[PDB]
Amino acid sequence: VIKLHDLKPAPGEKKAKTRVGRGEGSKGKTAGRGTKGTKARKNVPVMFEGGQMPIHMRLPKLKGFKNRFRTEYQVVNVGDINKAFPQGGTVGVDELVAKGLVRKNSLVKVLGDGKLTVKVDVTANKFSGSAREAITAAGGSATEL
Amino acid sequence: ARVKRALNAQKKRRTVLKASKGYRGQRSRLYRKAKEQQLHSLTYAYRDRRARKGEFRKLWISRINAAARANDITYNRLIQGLKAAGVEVDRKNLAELAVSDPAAFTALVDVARAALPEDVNAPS
Amino acid sequence: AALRGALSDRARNDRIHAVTELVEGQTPSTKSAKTFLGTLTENKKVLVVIGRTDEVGAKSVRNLPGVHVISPDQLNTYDVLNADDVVFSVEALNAYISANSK
Amino acid sequence: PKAKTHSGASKRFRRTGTGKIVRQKANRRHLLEHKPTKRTRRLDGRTTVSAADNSRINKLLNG
RNA sequence: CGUAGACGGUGAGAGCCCGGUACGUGAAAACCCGACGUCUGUCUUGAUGGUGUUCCCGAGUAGCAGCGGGCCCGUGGAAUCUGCUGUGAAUCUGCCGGGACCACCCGGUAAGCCUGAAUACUUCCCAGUGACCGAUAGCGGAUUAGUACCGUGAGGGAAUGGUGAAAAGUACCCCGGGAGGGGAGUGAAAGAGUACCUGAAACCGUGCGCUUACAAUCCGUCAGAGCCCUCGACGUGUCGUGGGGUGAUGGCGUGCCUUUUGAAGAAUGAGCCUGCGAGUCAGGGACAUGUCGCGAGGUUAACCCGGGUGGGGUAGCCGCAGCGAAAGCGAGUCUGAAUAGGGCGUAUCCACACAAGAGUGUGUGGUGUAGUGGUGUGUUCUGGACCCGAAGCGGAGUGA
RNA sequence: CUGUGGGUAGGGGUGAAAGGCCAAUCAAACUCCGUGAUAGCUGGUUCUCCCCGAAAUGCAUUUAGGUGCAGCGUCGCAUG
RNA sequence: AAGUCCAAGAGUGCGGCAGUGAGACGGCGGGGGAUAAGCUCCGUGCGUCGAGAGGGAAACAGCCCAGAUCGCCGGCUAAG
RNA sequence: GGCAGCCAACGUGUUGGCUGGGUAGGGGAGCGUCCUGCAUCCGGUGAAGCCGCCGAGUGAUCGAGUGGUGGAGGGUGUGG
Ligand SMILES: [Mg+2]
Ligand SMILES: [Mg+2]
Ligand SMILES: [Mg+2]
Ligand SMILES: [Mg+2]
Ligand SMILES: [Mg+2]
Ligand SMILES: [Mg+2]
Ligand SMILES: [Mg+2]
Ligand SMILES: [Mg+2]
Ligand SMILES: [Mg+2]
Ligand SMILES: [Mg+2]
Ligand SMILES: [Mg+2]
Ligand SMILES: [Mg+2]
Ligand SMILES: [Mg+2]
Ligand SMILES: [Mg+2]
Ligand SMILES: [Mg+2]
Ligand SMILES: [Mg+2]
Ligand SMILES: [Mg+2]
Ligand SMILES: [Mg+2]
Ligand SMILES: [Mg+2]
Ligand SMILES: [Mg+2]
Ligand SMILES: [Mg+2]
Ligand SMILES: [Mg+2]
Ligand SMILES: [Mg+2]
Ligand SMILES: [Mg+2]
Ligand SMILES: [Mg+2]
Ligand SMILES: [Mg+2]
Ligand SMILES: [Mg+2]
Ligand SMILES: [Mg+2]
Ligand SMILES: [Mg+2]
Ligand SMILES: [Mg+2]
Ligand SMILES: [Mg+2]
Ligand SMILES: [Mg+2]
Ligand SMILES: [Mg+2]
Ligand SMILES: [Mg+2]
Ligand SMILES: [Mg+2]
Ligand SMILES: [Mg+2]
Ligand SMILES: [Mg+2]
Ligand SMILES: [Mg+2]
Ligand SMILES: [Mg+2]
Ligand SMILES: [Mg+2]
Ligand SMILES: [Mg+2]
Ligand SMILES: [Mg+2]
Ligand SMILES: [Mg+2]
Ligand SMILES: [Mg+2]
Ligand SMILES: [Mg+2]
Ligand SMILES: [Mg+2]
Ligand SMILES: [Mg+2]
Ligand SMILES: [Mg+2]
Ligand SMILES: [Mg+2]
Ligand SMILES: [Mg+2]
Ligand SMILES: [Mg+2]
Ligand SMILES: [Mg+2]
Ligand SMILES: [Mg+2]
Ligand SMILES: [Mg+2]
Ligand SMILES: [Mg+2]
Ligand SMILES: [Mg+2]
Ligand SMILES: [Mg+2]
Ligand SMILES: [Mg+2]
Ligand SMILES: [Mg+2]
Repeated sequence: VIKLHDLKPAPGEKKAKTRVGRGEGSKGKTAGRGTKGTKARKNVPVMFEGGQMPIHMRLPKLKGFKNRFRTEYQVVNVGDINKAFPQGGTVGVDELVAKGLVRKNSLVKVLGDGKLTVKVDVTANKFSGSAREAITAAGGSATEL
Repeated sequence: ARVKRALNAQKKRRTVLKASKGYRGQRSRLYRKAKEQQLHSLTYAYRDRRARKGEFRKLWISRINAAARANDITYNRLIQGLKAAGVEVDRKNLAELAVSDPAAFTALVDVARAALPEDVNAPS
Repeated sequence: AALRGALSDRARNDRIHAVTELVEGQTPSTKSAKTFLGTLTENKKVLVVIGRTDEVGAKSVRNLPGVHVISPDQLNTYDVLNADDVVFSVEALNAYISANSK
Repeated sequence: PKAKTHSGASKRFRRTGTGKIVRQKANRRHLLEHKPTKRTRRLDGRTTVSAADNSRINKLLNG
């Protein structure tokens, strides 16, 4: 019978903490900081480079702008549709969400990467060209909502 | 969990002060001063355990030399002759023979001198 | 999973018992419960799992030194592993099985 | 408190699909008349950050 | 015995000795919460169409302009909100918002007022809790404590707990002016005597053993005569597989720390002991690395319900497709006139063709892709951020 | 000259002017608070053993007794 | 092409954690200085010290010999 | 003759080869202190603390080995 005193952490789970400044037999005296200078008593900011124009200032800003109104799509490849629906069937957004192929509230576009061997009626917000071809050529329908 | 230091702290103090019995003045009485001397004392002891081997050999050699020269042979020729005769007695026991049994030492000197080359100062 | 592991360890060692009631009627009696628990287990620490409503059973065992009383919805690894034996009211055992296995 | 990302670094560096940190090159903003097109071409486009600078830039981007 | 085995106390570990505890029970009066009346209001004719260049719909207001304030927004293309100073409208075709502005649609109806709950806090009172402190700690304050004391003043600001179960606190005698002590008593103990539990160290004595007044000593170390003590066997002392104390004399030998190219250094710090005094903690923070759960999925936040550590809670978050300034396209995409060449991307490998020996590439097939949530550790971020230390800078007061 | 009583207060007072004096403190009083001010500077940082083990160079720097990156250490993984 | 190869505890790449960025003297090749300095500034798969105890150099970080895992009242040598 | 690290060789932990000066510094493994979950044991027939003796471990240190003092708590194992 297992009791409370039988409960042990897993091998390698717990590591003893390092306690600096506790004698010369360990990390004593300077506690790993060496001697004198800024670093003996404080940390140096990551942005600082000694006065030289920092990397994050001498390089140009990346070109362009971000479109506030961008519509981004969650994507499913038809090769995933094969594995998730071996029987084929009707595959709407609800079916893709239940099958773990897309996140639940998202706009879905279907893409052509995988091979499609199964007849599928696919309903999604958008299709790639190659997705159109694979859905139709296996004898299925591609309806965009 | 506030921890008082005395229980743990006193242990090393008692050890050091026990080891420093017989020292003079502050070195027997005060932990900090006794600790300092203990550093030297154990350094000296380590060094002298090494040096002791040379010091005893020095003593044995001196005693062997006196007994050899009382038998009309120098130390260096005695050691040469004993090597040539193949006598493997070391200097600790050679000195004990020189003190405790002069007759046995004399017999060893005769063996050594016989095994010496005819002309010690000749090539080869 | 930790709770299931703890309960499985007791079950394999036959340390799980089931009972209709700790005492008969509507009057708490520590003497009755002590005798009855003595018939079930002779070990010192016992976890008694009773439904919320069974005040008379809870009160009857409450004062016994090694006995700990818990409702089945509050069942937890620490109290199971601390006990030598787990004693379930039938209602509490069924309630635990139902809430989990359904 | 949440770690704050460095504003200027996040405007100058980008991550690729595999996590490589990329940047644009300096010396292409002005004074272009005397610069041959071969020089301006070499300076065009993006480039992977040097291994020496990777660790600091990662820290600035992550927080 | 137990619906009571909470926690204390009592001459040492008490469910059954005591206060209590579980559980029950109780209020004259005052106060507080109700319910019920009185009492006070209020209402009692409403539905239903038509009709119109009719009237009304919150004015020094909105708007506008100048200078400001505040909004993610530091004057910016700067909307919305708002102060002061000018100027100053319309009553529904009205007017104000939908980030300059205009048009069109949509939303709303400014310049009148009131409004419970969910939220914040605890001087004070009641009941409890602690992998909180235990007398240099914890409040400054267990002791007359904001006292003594310091300062003209604002203001600063301490130190001091333990006899014993019970005071049974030592009658009486002796030395002494007392103080203090010695007998005698009390007590289990005065090796508990109001200087009081335990009673460490520095520091100061007395006694005994060895040693030391011809010697140049970082004070010790390794050899070591002599003496003293002790444990064995033997015999009168003498030797041993011995053990201690002291130590004539010989060799060797330049404190510790900090900081320095280099310090015994005549560089810094330390009179001595005891006690105290420095990498800590918070956050679904960041990177990495252990470990555990689940796994193409992992996980909940707030919150809800349990006297708990348990159950519930899908909003989110992180993986799952990339490329591109972006529109966008998508296992590709961007650049470009290129079916050109590059960039980035298509987990990783294996076999087979087809082109290249210009670095090998391009197609078919297979093999399949690992993340995420706890938690240990290292580093890091924002905070005092390992600890101590300025000269000085503000705000509000106190002083001739 | 002096008693008594009174008035002027901190970037302010007062000064037959010395930056004198303003409660033993004055080239800007004292007290509390912001506050554990900030110090690229000085000091300090406490138990043990086992394995490995540097640097005092280069470049840049309102930089030269500071710091960033590289060089040189160590631990892990990979490649042998 | 071989050697070393129960390892130099070697190289190379990536990642965690550093420290260091005041050097000294000696040999050899040089600048500055008066072919002065225990001077100063460079070079050197040069050395030692730094961070190295032991032996030698009377004493004597930087020269000569030699790299201390511990014990021994064994033996042989190095510089001298 | 004892200890240790790396590696090899086999075995259900021993044998062998090589290696073990070290500051800044990295990594690994431990000693002692207090408070606690659980499990056990000792204590007015004398706990802790303190002073000794006689001994012990490679180190921090240890003694559920024992005298003295003392008067109420303490030890051990495994976790936090
Ligand atoms: Mg922690
Ligand atoms: Mg150190
Ligand atoms: Mg120190
Ligand atoms: Mg220092
Ligand atoms: Mg320095
Ligand atoms: Mg430094
Ligand atoms: Mg910052
Ligand atoms: Mg020798
Ligand atoms: Mg341009
Ligand atoms: Mg051009
Ligand atoms: Mg009790
Ligand atoms: Mg209106
Ligand atoms: Mg503004
Ligand atoms: Mg508008
Ligand atoms: Mg109001
Ligand atoms: Mg005390
Ligand atoms: Mg106090
Ligand atoms: Mg004053
Ligand atoms: Mg006064
Ligand atoms: Mg007593
Ligand atoms: Mg006293
Ligand atoms: Mg006392
Ligand atoms: Mg004399
Ligand atoms: Mg002399
Ligand atoms: Mg000498
Ligand atoms: Mg100097
Ligand atoms: Mg140094
Ligand atoms: Mg000095
Ligand atoms: Mg001196
Ligand atoms: Mg100085
Ligand atoms: Mg001094
Ligand atoms: Mg200023
Ligand atoms: Mg001030
Ligand atoms: Mg006044
Ligand atoms: Mg006056
Ligand atoms: Mg003047
Ligand atoms: Mg004055
Ligand atoms: Mg000033
Ligand atoms: Mg502040
Ligand atoms: Mg400071
Ligand atoms: Mg080494
Ligand atoms: Mg500059
Ligand atoms: Mg660096
Ligand atoms: Mg420098
Ligand atoms: Mg330099
Ligand atoms: Mg140099
Ligand atoms: Mg020089
Ligand atoms: Mg060296
Ligand atoms: Mg030397
Ligand atoms: Mg010889
Ligand atoms: Mg020679
Ligand atoms: Mg071995
Ligand atoms: Mg070593
Ligand atoms: Mg060695
Ligand atoms: Mg170190
Ligand atoms: Mg202990
Ligand atoms: Mg007694
Ligand atoms: Mg205790
Ligand atoms: Mg622990």
